Amino acid sequence: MKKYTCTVCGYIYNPEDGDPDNGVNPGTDFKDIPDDWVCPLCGVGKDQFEEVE
Amino acid sequence: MKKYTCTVCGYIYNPEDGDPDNGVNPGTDFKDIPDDWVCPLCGVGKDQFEEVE
Amino acid sequence: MKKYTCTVCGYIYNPEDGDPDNGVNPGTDFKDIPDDWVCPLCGVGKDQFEEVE
Ligand SMILES: [Fe+3]
Ligand SMILES: [Fe+3]
Ligand SMILES: [Fe+3]
Repeated sequence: MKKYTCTVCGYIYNPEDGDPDNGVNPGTDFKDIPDDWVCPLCGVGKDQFEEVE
Repeated sequence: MKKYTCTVCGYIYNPEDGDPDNGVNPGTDFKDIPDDWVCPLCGVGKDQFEEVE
Repeated sequence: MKKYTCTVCGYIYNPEDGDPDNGVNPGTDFKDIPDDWVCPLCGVGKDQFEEVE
């Protein structure tokens, strides 16, 4: 599964790690993250993220 | 996947659209919506919804 | 699917029942519960739960 980066602040979503404190378990692909989740560091939505190719 | 209607207000849950602002992604069948979700328009629970046949 | 017990208070998570009022639908295995869920009775996190063998 691919990493995604927050293009506003640089946070990297790593699917192996998830974002458990916000209910995103390890192993969650970015597309499957609920669409109301926000960047943990900066608070922006998923639409400011981009895949890391 | 089937549409569901809120029998209190008439809102239609369309699985192709989801309810992303409340964390329900496009492609979520109604049964899989977390059971604490409420109608976005009127605030009632899932138990007031019915399948659109 | 296995039951899990809250080792702090004794609450039993039964996957057939879920915890619907907190968005955990019936049929959710414990591992798949979002990692920010807490014991409904006592408020502690998943890390204080143990499988019932
Ligand atoms: Fe960010
Ligand atoms: Fe409604
Ligand atoms: Fe407990």
